[PDB]
Amino acid sequence: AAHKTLRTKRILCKAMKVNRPMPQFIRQMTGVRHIRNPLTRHWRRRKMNI
Amino acid sequence: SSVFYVDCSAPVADKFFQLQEFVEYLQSHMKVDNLRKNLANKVTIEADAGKIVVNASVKYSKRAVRYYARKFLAKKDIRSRFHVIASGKDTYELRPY
Amino acid sequence: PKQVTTPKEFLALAARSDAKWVKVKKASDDNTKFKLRTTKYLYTLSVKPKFVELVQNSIPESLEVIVL
RNA sequence: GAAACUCUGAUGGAGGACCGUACGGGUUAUUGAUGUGCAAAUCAUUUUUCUGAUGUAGGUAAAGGUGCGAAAGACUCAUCG
RNA sequence: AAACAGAUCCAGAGUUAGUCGAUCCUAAUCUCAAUAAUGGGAGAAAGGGAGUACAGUUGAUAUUCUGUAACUGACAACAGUUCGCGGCAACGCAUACUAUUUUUCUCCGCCAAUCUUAUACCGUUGGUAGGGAUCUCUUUCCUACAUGACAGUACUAAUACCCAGGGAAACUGGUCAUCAGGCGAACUGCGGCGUUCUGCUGGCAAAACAUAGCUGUUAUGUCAAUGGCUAUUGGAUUGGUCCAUGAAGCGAAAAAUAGUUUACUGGUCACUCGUACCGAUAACCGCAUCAGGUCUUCUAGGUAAGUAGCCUAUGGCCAUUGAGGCAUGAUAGUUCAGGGAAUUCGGCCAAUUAGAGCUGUAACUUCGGGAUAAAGCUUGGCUCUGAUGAAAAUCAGAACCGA
Repeated sequence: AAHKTLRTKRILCKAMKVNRPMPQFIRQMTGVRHIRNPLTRHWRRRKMNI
Repeated sequence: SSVFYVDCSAPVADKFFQLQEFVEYLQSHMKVDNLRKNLANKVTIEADAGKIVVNASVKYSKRAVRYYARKFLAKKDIRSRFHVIASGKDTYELRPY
Repeated sequence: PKQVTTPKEFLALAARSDAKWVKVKKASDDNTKFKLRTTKYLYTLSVKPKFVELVQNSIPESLEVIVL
């Protein structure tokens, strides 16, 4: 960046909208506990390698 | 062949000052050819009516009159009360704030 | 933005059915500038205060005139 | 000065010339500091080079009994007889 | 360490283009196809490459948005002009299209010198606006004094090259330097032409900025003169160097030879994708907010030979746990009577030397070097004098002064 391609930009979009906390209502629905979002990361710690 | 004015109505009534002190200051502090007390047809200094009439035959700056005006205000401890600013061309004025 | 010397040539440029407005504007030395707008260019006309009064009358009636 | 030419001063700006800068390229010495490091090779002072057989970037070529090597068995992703 | 802070956590929000890039062309190089062929395609966000500037605005976007002013290309009809002339010449001025061939622009190494716009900086001359300073002194000190792309046509004056006349040894003209000339020099033309230059405008004060006053806007003002021995950048005029001679292609224009001919000037639209921020100083690579490493850009004043070291405006900052002690020791530093390598494997280390100007320089030598050889001296401050330049600079000389 800048000067990213479009299909590069498509991946970086999907990588940041997927990065969030898990919703509250799944724990209320299924009753499971201790499920983490796997595709959470931090930009500084883990690099994507894409 | 210039002439300059410095308007003092606001300063005279409110505090100290007085024209005979201010003219006597500018008699023996203003200087021409880098020398004090040499004013034989160089300038003349005056008052009239209820200003200061600085009448220069020799080439003489308006900004000289600013310098010796502002030096007087620090001497009397009337800094932070009035200050010298231009009303119009060939005039200064000592307004408050 | 070109300048135009002759007052006669200005009035040829005014009556083209290109021009959207003329702007009257006071200037230094007691002159004034008639700035004819065209689609491409902006034709200016410097004039003295002798022939200032006549030129405004000369301008076409239809064209809008914005004073400044 | 008979001549062939050769004395003085200026002009000129050649050279893998010289001194010397850097967030440049190298890495000599103190066998200094560090050695439970800032660092799986660093830091300080000193030292070498600085229009060139120069440095450097991107793209591109060469692949494991091969490659590449101003040659140390060097280097080929902290790995190399 | 602490924390209400944070590049942390949580919730929302943000990247606007016909002109900047990609897209298009080829380079090193790679890959298919045909041989009835003589190629096609890929390959550069530093090469080539048509075209944009200012001012304003947001909590984050701007050459992208808004305002204002340009410019380039493609596709349409339509209105008005026009059916080739000037100069002895260099050349000027209003003229088509298809094809073939030929040529040019695009277009090119490195180094050195001279001249000159723009920008920065320092200057002599003044000035006016505001602010800082004041026991005394300082007509002082600081800030400000500005105009974009784009379009025009004056005469000043340049150098390159060409043209007309001119017709050169008693050789003349010319550069910082080499040099130029009967294959036509000096020299004259209010020559020709290209590139730079000065002035005057348009853009343009309506904007922007600084003061003063009123509750959003009204006032004045942004001025006049003229140097750079300083630097960087663009350009011009040249030289030197090589057993080194320093891209291609798309594209564009021109010319010639055929053939077909009337031409020129003056509404609409411009697709696609990138655009935030960091760029090491905590945002990249080193497992990490690692004293490491990694390409480039704009580059102020003083001291000085300086893009050194040292100090300071603009800009950015206090990155760094605190409170109290100070013996010993480790480490980085100044200094040490007398001696001066006796220390030690070893002058390792540190000390001495040093810049500049004026003297003065040996053996040996491949005659170029050695050489800054070695070895001596002088250097401040203040008041002056003189020489060389255009020049506000630089060089030489003399007084007087005290640790």
